Amino acid sequence: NNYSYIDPTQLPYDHKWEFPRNRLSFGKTLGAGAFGKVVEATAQGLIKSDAAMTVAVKMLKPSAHSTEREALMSELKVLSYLGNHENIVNLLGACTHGGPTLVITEYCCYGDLLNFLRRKRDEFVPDFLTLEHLLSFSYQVAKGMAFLASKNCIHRDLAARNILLTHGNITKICDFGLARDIKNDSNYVDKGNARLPVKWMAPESIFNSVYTFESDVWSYGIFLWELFSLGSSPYPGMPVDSKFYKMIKEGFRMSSPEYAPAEMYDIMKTCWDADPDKRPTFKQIVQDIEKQISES
Ligand SMILES: Cn1cc(-c2cc3c(N4CCN(c5ncc([C@@](C)(N)c6ccc(F)cc6)cn5)CC4)ncnn3c2)cn1
Repeated sequence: NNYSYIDPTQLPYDHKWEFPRNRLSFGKTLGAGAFGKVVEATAQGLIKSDAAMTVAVKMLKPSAHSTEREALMSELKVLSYLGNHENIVNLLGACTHGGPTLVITEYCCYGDLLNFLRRKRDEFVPDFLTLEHLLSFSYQVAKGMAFLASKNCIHRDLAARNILLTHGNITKICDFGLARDIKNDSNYVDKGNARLPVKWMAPESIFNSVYTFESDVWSYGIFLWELFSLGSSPYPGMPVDSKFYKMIKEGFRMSSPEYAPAEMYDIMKTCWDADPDKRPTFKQIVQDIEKQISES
């Protein structure tokens, strides 16, 4: 074993990220859960010494178990190893002393795509949301995940609620709390006992707790359905129950959403192949959508 995969979570925290927490002023809460929250904040002198900048800050509550603190640090280390990409919510800094650990990321001023699509739903036509916008969002998300996959990382919670929108109609993948580097094993088996995004999950993830590059692609197919339905909930009217799992196992798939081009529903159908090996890669999806964009 003289050659090994470098586990990014085993690498030392790089203090190049460190930022004084008293230069942050917290604002509105952007998301919250049992373990912690993400808040809007002003960062004084973060990039330029004399300028204030709006950021998002991720934090655990003081009651958070030791397991949660290490997990937030592991997320920080994954983001540090991944590096910058246009289509992810990038790491900007961290506060690792003087209080609870804070992870400072880019702030996306339009919020999550799911809520955005639901707002623009009434005024959509194929500042009006158009089909060109939807194709762009599909392309940008595929580019972001191709980047993640090229770094041997899986996200494991891809969904329109975890895609954010910023200036210039740029979409960024967010929430890397469950992202894993799967270099060594080519998959990840989840040993946890958390609430899971069942309607976005590949059947092998539901039934065998197996997560792979191919299960991220399944979720991307679901995301496309959210996108071209302008934010409808997946499997409308179907609760998550015995019948849901049975139908998924037997091959039931959502039909084409109202505004999806035939070539985009073709992508979703392949993303939802019961055989993971028959699903496209994100690199293939990027190329496919690139062709569709250039044909207007
Ligand atoms: C109305 N509006 C909204 C935005 C907006 C929203 C974000 C954003 N997000 C916020 C949501 N997210 C998020 N919420 C909760 C968790 C937790 C609960 N699971 C969690 C928290 C801390 C922790 F230690 C462990 C888990 C995780 N993540 C992140 C993405 N990031 C950037 N800009 N931005 C801009 C803009 N207008």
